[PDB]
Amino acid sequence: MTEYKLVVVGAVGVGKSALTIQLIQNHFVDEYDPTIEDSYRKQVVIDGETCLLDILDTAGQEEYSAMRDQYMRTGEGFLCVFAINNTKSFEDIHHYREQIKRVKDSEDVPMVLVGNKCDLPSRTVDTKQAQDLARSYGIPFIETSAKTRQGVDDAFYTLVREIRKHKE
Ligand SMILES: Nc1nc2c(ncn2[C@@H]2O[C@H](COP(=O)(O)OP(=O)(O)O)[C@@H](O)[C@H]2O)c(=O)[nH]1
Ligand SMILES: [Mg+2]
Repeated sequence: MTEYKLVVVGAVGVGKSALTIQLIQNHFVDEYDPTIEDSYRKQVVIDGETCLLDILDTAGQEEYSAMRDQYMRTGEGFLCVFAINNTKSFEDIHHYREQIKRVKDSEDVPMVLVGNKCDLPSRTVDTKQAQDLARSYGIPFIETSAKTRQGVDDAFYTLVREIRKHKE
């Protein structure tokens, strides 16, 4: 069976953990310690293909984790998450993409730009802004809400589709 190794990155508070838990466990977590980094696995069917997802929910801590290092080394695609009501988190995206490029020594890493918390009306990062930054990176942009579970499977599945392209 096919496995896809995914890594979720972005500034604190954007909803990395909430997005991963909605994907895995199908509920919206009210709070999840911002410092906790763990990996999650699930068997899913994407486009009729039964597969295993293996996901790292990063937390940007300093202590050595071999696991973290192994996911950055062998991880096949990356979700780069900002929140649509947090301009600073959008300004921070580029730093994360650049880290990822350096780990892979490649400009061509499967990636999706995720604009989360789209349930919220106070949107300071507009669709066009995000769509334009993604077009500059040559990656997809997907709007999500871990709260309403809007776009959640689309974001992760899209990243799998980007991995399938790279593999060919
Ligand atoms: N309104 C709303 N709140 C969210 C959404 N995603 C996460 N949050 C909340 O924002 C806070 C930070 O989320 P978290 O997943 O801990 O972010 P992380 O630091 O990126 O892991 C939590 O209290 C979440 O419940 C969402 O899509 N909409
Ligand atoms: Mg978290």
